[PDB]
Amino acid sequence: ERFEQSANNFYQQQAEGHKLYKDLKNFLSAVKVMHESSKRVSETLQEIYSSEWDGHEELKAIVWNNDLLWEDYEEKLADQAVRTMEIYVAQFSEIKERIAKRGRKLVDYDSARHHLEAVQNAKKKDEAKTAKAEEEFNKAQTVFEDLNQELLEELPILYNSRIGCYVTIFQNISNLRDVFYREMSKLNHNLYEVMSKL
Amino acid sequence: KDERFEQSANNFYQQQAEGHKLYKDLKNFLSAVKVMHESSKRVSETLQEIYSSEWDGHEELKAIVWNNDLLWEDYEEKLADQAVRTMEIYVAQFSEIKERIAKRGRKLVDYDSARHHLEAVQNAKKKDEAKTAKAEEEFNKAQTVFEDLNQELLEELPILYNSRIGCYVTIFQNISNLRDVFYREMSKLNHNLYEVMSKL
Repeated sequence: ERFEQSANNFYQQQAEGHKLYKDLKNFLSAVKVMHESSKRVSETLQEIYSSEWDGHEELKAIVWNNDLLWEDYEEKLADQAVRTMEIYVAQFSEIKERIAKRGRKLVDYDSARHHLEAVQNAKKKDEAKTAKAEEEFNKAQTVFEDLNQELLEELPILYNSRIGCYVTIFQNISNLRDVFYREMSKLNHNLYEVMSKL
Repeated sequence: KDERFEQSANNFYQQQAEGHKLYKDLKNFLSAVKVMHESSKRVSETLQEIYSSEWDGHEELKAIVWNNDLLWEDYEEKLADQAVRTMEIYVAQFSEIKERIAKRGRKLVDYDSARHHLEAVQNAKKKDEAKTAKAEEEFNKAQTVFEDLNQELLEELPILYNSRIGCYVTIFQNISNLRDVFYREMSKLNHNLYEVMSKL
């Protein structure tokens, strides 16, 4: 009951992180498509503009700086948004497995329970294998107490981390975009001036 | 003669291939804007879903996402009219031109055959005919028909060739002007977003 709804918490958390991660991944790669299409255009432009015409050199530098700006914007997005999501969502495969192993080690603890009520149900009916049962149950309890006690504190910590990570991620994007726009703005002006000189 | 023509025809073929290509990269560019638009919309919808109406900034976020969407849209409509359809009006002039040049090639074939079939008829091999004013009337007509047309094009092609410069200026100044507002509006929204997320 307490778990099943907490695990329930963790799954909605997983599905949500996974939808976000996917959306970010799509965005990155729309940035690459936007980059690509801008590179093609400035090359056609670089071609249709004669090397004799004034500003042909400044045109060369715009095409170049356009590119270094897309590349840099793309790279930083990949680190600061996509990779950060990947670090974040990796936590979910580890936990899915930790919950798989907690489902087992409690089946063991319960059978080493089942087995020690039927080795000790024997006052003088028991032989040698009596402390071997008590040692077993104790190893099955310590195994499950660690995994469950450590799992019981870890899930909610992880659930509560979700907002901080979304916040870090979206400020990182805004910072990158802020700079990218400002820089692109300068080049946009330079582009107009070069053209105005034909 | 058909050699100022050749250079003018060269020039035109460069211009036409240029316009076709720029036209394509401009259309492609607009696709990619739409792809960005889309991808951003999908990002902001997941963010809206995550963002609780029980939270401060929720309404402002609903406006960011909203205006964000009107910007992309406006920008797309305007790139369409000012860059893509501006090129469409421009490259479209190339149909008439290409059909007039293909037509001027036929008429120079009308010329070249006339020159041949006048020269057999006429040439002192003792079978002259009192009335081949008829090979004269035709092959007079062939040359005046081809020379006029050849002439027309020698006037049109440079006028049109040279106009490529204004088109390119126009189109890139349009885009540049458009980008200027778009970056500035996008910046504001990008800040609001930064602020709206830093309250969480």
